[PDB]
Amino acid sequence: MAGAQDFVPHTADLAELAAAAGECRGCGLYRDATQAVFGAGGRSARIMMIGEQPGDKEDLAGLPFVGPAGRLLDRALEAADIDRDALYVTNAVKHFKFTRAAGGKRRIQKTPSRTEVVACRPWLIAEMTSVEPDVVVLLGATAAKALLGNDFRVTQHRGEVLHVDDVPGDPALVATVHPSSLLRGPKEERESAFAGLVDDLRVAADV
Ligand code: SF4
Repeated sequence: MAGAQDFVPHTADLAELAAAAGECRGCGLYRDATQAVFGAGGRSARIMMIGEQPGDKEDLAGLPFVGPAGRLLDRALEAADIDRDALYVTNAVKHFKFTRAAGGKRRIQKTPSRTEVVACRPWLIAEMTSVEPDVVVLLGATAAKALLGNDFRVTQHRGEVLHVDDVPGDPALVATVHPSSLLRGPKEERESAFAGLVDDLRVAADV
């Protein structure tokens, strides 16, 4: 077995899966991170949302999407008329990957390698098989690539309803921008990008 696969227990119970992920050594990222950050939500959710990895705040909160990026996504979900009872939100990698600077106000997130994404993917498959979502929203390049291939380009397929035969349960897949990209740039570009994120979320909610 490769990566996290022998660390994943034979259960679909999300509490048991989350506990087991706390003991995962499927790649090196568990060493420096505070804790594993599993997904949040319930198995009745119809929409699954996948980001890249927990960030500085999530690493310590023990919860996904608790910082500025989470607040922007919340603003977008509200504008797309998506109830939070319908969501299961998680990340492609479950340990924060980072370095620090000397005068930074945060620990600096680093990009997971394809090896780490592939190593952690067993947790994502377990989450997908446990929740059985009707649609999976892929927030950013790392998450999209995790399920759609290392060559996939979000910018080229944003907001298209995709279906790949290798994904368990054949949910609809919708790739979109990662909310953290929307925190930067000119006001009108952020406003334009925010409306496009809402669009992609509305496509997913209409699956
Ligand atoms: S990032 Fe994923 S595969 Fe790597 S140790 Fe953490 S939970 Fe396991």
